[PDB]
Amino acid sequence: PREIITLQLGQCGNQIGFEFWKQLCAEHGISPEGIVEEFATEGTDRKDVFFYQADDEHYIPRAVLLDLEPRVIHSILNSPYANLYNPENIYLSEHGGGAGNNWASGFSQGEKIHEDIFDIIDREADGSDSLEGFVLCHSIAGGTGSGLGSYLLERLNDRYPKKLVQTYSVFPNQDEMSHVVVQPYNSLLTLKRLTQNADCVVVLDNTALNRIATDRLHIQNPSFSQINQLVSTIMSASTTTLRYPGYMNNDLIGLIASLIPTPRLHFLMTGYTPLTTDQSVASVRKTTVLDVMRRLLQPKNVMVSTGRDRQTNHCYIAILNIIQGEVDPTQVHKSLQRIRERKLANFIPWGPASIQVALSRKSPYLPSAHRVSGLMMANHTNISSLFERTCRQYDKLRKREAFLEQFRKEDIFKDNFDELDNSREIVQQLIDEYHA
Amino acid sequence: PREIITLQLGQCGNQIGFEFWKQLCAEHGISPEGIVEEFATEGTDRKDVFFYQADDEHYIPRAVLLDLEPRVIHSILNSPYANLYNPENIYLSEHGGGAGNNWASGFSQGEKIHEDIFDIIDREADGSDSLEGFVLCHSIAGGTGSGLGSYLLERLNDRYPKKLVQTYSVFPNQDEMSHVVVQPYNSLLTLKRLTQNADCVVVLDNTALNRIATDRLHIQNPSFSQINQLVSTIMSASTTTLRYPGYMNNDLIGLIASLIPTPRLHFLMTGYTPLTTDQSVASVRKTTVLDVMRRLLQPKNVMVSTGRDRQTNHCYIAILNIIQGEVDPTQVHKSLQRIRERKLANFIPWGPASIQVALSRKSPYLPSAHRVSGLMMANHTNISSLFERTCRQYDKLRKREAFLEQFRKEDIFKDNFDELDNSREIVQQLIDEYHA
Amino acid sequence: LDVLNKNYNLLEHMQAMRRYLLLGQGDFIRHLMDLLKPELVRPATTLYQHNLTGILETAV
Amino acid sequence: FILLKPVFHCLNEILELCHSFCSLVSQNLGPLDERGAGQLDILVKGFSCQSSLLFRILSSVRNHQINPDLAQLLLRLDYNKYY
Repeated sequence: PREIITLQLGQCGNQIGFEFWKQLCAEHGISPEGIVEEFATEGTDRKDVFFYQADDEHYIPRAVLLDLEPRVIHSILNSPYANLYNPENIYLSEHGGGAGNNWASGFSQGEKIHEDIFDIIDREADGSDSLEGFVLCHSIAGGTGSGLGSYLLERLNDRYPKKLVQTYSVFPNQDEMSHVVVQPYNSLLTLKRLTQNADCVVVLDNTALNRIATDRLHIQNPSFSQINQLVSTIMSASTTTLRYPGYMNNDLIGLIASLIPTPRLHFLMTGYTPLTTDQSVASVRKTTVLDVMRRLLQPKNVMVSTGRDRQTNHCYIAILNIIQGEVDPTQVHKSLQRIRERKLANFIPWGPASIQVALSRKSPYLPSAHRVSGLMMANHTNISSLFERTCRQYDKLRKREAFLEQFRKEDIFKDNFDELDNSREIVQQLIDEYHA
Repeated sequence: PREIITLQLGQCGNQIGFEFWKQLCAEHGISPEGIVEEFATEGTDRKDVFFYQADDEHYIPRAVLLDLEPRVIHSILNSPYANLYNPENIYLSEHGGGAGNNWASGFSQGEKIHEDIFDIIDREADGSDSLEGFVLCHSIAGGTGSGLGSYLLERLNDRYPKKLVQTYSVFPNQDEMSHVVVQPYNSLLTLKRLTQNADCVVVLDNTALNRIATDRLHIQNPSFSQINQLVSTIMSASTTTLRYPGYMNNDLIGLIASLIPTPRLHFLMTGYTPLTTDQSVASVRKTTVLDVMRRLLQPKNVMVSTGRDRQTNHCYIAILNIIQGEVDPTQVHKSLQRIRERKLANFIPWGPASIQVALSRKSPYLPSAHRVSGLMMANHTNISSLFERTCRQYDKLRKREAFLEQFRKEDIFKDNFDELDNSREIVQQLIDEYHA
Repeated sequence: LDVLNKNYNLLEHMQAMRRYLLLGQGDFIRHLMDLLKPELVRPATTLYQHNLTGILETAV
Repeated sequence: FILLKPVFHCLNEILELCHSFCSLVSQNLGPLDERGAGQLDILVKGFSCQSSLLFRILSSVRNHQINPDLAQLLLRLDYNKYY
């Protein structure tokens, strides 16, 4: 019916998808090894849209996880949520990889394991006779997720041409350049494949993570154990129309169709306010829907590093405001009434704009059926500031003679560096041209 | 009444029929040396249709087992199920054979033991005054089952002309050609006798066995001890209308009459889904009949190596879908309602098609009266892909000068190789011509 | 109002008709309308009804 | 019983007309005889006298104010016939 195959790949893409499947059992009322609660069918009306359909009421995840590093998968099998995963769909015990840290490693390893990489991931494709598409849950940081992920964006474009492609890709961190220095090279090589060899992306910045991780979360030493908490909730938040019973844009080709203006303009800004557990003691007094979307357009919950004074000459075109759970829908048109009076979104002068709001009932659970949740999927034309940030860090590195002799020994014979530079400037010029 | 004599023959045909008789005692509620349970007559309403009729409530099997190799029969008498077999119907102790590995060995040994091979197997023929027919439970692999089995397909065609002939023959393995190399020669010589000297066959591929033997069975080293488990269940599944009390097509000349379009087009595709023991813990919640036949026409349970992209120009003509045991027959017409909406079977444009469904109650046993079972007997015109596979491996071997001097020393004086080639192409041309 | 709740579920059918005629829950109708389109593209014949009854039954 | 006069007369006319297909085939080497094809020519009319009379009831099944259990069964064999 609407079966999606997630493509978890890389050192960071496997960990953000590990707790994504772990989030799904707590809201479906199911255990990874059994069914102890009856809340799975009376409370939740649809479960076989991301999981594989049941053979013994055991909803297998439709997931594949490949990585060169064996460290990310050795921290999985000792956890009690790995018995839900199957040891025959992806790998058996003692799976390995390369050495290995290179963008050209996984780019060259795709055609030597070409027979095996297109054998076991295609067995899940013909399980349903109407496949939705493929989401590449991969990473941009490092050479593991960026090297091999650029290969599958090409060969799955023609072997599966009538399928939706859209990824939840995480952006790397640009604070210092000591541990990694190959960061401007492997990022722009995948970013070219994300626009012409891929339809849509969902950007997730790393410098904007610790802006939120010290905002309300109150940590002193930033660890990697907090990167899975902001990411796994908004992943399950994006499929609330798709997993839980909704009516309009209840498919993944429903939501993405109403937000993309044009190809190579698909970078969607994400926002998510409620992350604090001591808000729970004051939501008993009928906290309404009239105050939760006034702060979405206000740049506080954003996960995109952008300029603060660059929003006057940029214009919103498509903005999504997803409320979940208890909505009190007699005032949801009242919340959309107050949008035109502030004009917090700059509107495009050539065409109409749209503020789309939708709702779906959440899990039968006490932290879910009590507190209001707001998921934002914006589309603003100030996203070229990240593309100006990555390009200015790209041409400055090529004048310092950095990784021009250390990178072209394997499988690179011609200069494909300006092939990425002009196509990035094509994106940056067509964005500002789009508001005439 | 409806007595069938099974002709178990060869190295592989004797082992697949050994556990076929061993399967029948566990479902009849009987022991091979005694009668300890009263479930044989109150639960099962008919038992004397494959067994010989009782003299002391000892249901003798109507079976004969000849082979050149004494190794297959020396692994029988130490098992406690051999006392049900008789040491006077076939052979006494210390029976032997040839040396021996040749198709021309058993083809020449049929007329030197011609007096003894038509003496003791005819004593079981006049036990019932209305004989059903003969099933040749023989093999195609090797020269033992293929050499002698081609002789009895000729001399039993005129000595018993009014009897049904139909075989459950197993196809050999075509993975490498090191241990055996005589595989294209002895297979096509028997395949000519299976079309004009035989009415119907039931094909059983070997390369499709290990496709299923690693699908859900989870083995690492493929042994011969697993080849008897997929075969013995579908043999007893095919006679559920014949052994257990049914109404329509309750004879072996009932089932085969409603599926064969024409002579030399009789190769029936087989399918059987339920082979897993941990499905038992979730069949307690009324698992229905509406989901078990949606996966039969879906090419997952098939035992025939065929092309995946060759089903659009080929058309189904006859498809059998046998449900067993608990059926819940108030929704069995509901399962056949959903067949026309998908059109998963391509229908012939010249004439009508037929989806025949039938039911019979299973054995009074706990793994049998709880779990739904689906037996498929298809007939699709993509079966020429195996005939194109065997013929392309046949003419390529004759240009390499392989077994043209090593095969014509004994009892072969003329070239009968193109006598098998044209008759095989007659089958392959009349199949594609059959849909006008 | 108690005899319907024990036997007939009268106002439960008030909610159940909203999921099909008012199209409350879309997954019942979208998995319908996906399969239902290869039949609606051709003109209707006298052979129309017999596969429409179980293109419903594979959708439900 | 499906219908009193026509369908029971249509159904017993089916079983009579294939009963002479028994007694036609039952000769020694049937399809090579002149009487094998001569007796046949009446039966190739009477077999399509029965499918077309089965076709006449299906128009009374579609244009329907008669009986639902009559219509559900006779169409069930009919999509098992025409498909």
